[PDB]
Amino acid sequence: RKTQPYDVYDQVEFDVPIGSRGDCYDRYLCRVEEMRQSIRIISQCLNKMPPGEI
Amino acid sequence: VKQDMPPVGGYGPIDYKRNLPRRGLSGYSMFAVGIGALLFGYWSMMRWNRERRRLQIEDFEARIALMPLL
Repeated sequence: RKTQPYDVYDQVEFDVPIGSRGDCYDRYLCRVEEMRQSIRIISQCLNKMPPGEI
Repeated sequence: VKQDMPPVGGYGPIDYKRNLPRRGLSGYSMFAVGIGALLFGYWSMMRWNRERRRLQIEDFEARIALMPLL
C-alpha cells in the first residue's frame, strides 16, 4: 500500500507498524496496530467520499 | 439528486490511539500495607496463643488434681 499503491490508497495517510525481534509478540502487536491504522483509514474514507457513479 | 454522502460539516474526530489508564498505588504503599497486616496478625496471634497456653495449663492442673481418685 506504500510502494506499489492501488486505487486510492495513495490519497490516504496512515502508519505502518514495524517489529523488532521476529517473535510472535511483534507480529501480534503489528496486527493490533494495523487494526488501529485501519480505523484511521476508515475515518479518512468516511470524510472523503465523493459523489458520482458506481 | 439523493445519495449516500457525508454531512456538510463532515464526521467528527475518531479516537485511534492507545489509551491505557495507569492506575493503582505505588509499590511502597502495598508493601507497607502488607507489612502492617503482617505485624497486626503477629500481635493478635501472640496474644491469643499466650491466652491458650494459660488455659491449657489450667486444664492440665485440673487433670493433675483429679488423678488420684481415678
